[PDB]
Amino acid sequence: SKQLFDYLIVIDFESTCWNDGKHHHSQEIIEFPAVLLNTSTGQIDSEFQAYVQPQEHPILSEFCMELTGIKQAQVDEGVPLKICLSQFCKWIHKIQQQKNIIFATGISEPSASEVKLCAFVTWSDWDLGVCLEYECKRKQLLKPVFLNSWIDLRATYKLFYRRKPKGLSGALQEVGIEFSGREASGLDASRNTALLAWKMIRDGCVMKITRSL
Amino acid sequence: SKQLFDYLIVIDFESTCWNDGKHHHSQEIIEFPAVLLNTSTGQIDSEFQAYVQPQEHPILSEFCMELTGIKQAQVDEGVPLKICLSQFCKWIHKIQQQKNIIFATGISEPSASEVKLCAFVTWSDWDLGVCLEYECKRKQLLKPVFLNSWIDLRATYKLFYRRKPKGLSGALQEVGIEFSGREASGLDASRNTALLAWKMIRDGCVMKITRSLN
Ligand SMILES: Nc1ncnc2c1ncn2[C@@H]1O[C@H](COP(=O)(O)O)[C@@H](O)[C@H]1O
Ligand SMILES: [Mn+2]
Repeated sequence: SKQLFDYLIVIDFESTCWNDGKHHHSQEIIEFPAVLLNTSTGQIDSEFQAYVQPQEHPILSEFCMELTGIKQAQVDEGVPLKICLSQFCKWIHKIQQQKNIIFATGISEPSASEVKLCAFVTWSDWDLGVCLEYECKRKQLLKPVFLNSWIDLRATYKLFYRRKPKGLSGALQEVGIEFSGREASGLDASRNTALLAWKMIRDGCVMKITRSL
Repeated sequence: SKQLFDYLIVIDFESTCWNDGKHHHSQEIIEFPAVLLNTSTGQIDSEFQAYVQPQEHPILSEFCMELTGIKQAQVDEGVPLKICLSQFCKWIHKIQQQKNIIFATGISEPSASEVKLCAFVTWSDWDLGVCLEYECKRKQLLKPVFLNSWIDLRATYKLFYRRKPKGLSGALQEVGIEFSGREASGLDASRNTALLAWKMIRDGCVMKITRSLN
């Protein structure tokens, strides 16, 4: 089948988290990874990664550092979220000078010309729908407008294969991709989600937008 | 100091929750509590509480029942969110007939009216800004329009005392208010949040609106 988007940008945020009985409502991004997937060659053409220095809870709990694999010295070495969106936009602008990529709000037909369509792919509506949305509203930051529509890969998986997977790891195993060990985080989790997305593309899945704000 | 609002309605929603890493599910309100605080006498003149039956994930996780203290028999005995918003509006309408309450930021006529102004008070912008907002848009429910502006008591606390509190429990402790038992949730967290507001009122804090959505 012919794909609608010529590129996919896969994002899997890591955030502050605790397991200690207390009542936490807000979470802060601590890692911003993204991989540019080529939906016709299956290769990763570019990558972005930044460590976000949390402001509201600057000290990572032991549970968080164990779960995400991020060490305190890395978020201490990182930039605040506002500077992180700036670097992410410069990266988005760089792959546009290189790949001639545009973000369109409602595509009905694939490109037949020199332009290349692109969309963001997440494993859930949590990254761009809850995490970055509430934090941008809470910190009153200017959120890039192209991050308001994305592809929920989990919903796409549930409908293309007609089965509920046991997480992102369970999804990879059910299609023959067997990986063992600790749960991957950050950029490594983004690469694995892109590996899943590319496998679904080869199986005949047409990636379409699932959420709009 | 003279207060702007004669009554405050304090809300502390409880919702389904999990703590298991990159496994994010949708969350649904499971308790809708509210206490009517009298900002001149410091007393609670009325209370509202309802247990909400979650539809997308009806079975409370062990982590959720541990954190909130809410048992499964209570949410199975409760009503869905749509019916709960209906009951909450009936309560708001009852306390307006009773207390002569309107929800308005200011009276423009000179004081020829015994009418009483009211505002909603929550700990952080999460209750009415994230919890009830995102769930109403996802379930395509009609959210009461008076729930679009509220007082963020934590922001009011950070500015009135010039210190960052470690949650509602940490905030109450710094002013001497010590409670025993498990971390309060739902109606008990609503009563204690109203106690904090009354402490701030007695210390001379004028409660103002902090967040608006309309
Ligand atoms: N540590 C936490 N992890 C995940 N969710 C939480 C945590 N603490 C509180 N919540 C959620 O926040 C809601 C409100 O709790 P409270 O802050 O006590 O009013 C709870 O019902 C949970 O859904
Ligand atoms: Mn709360």
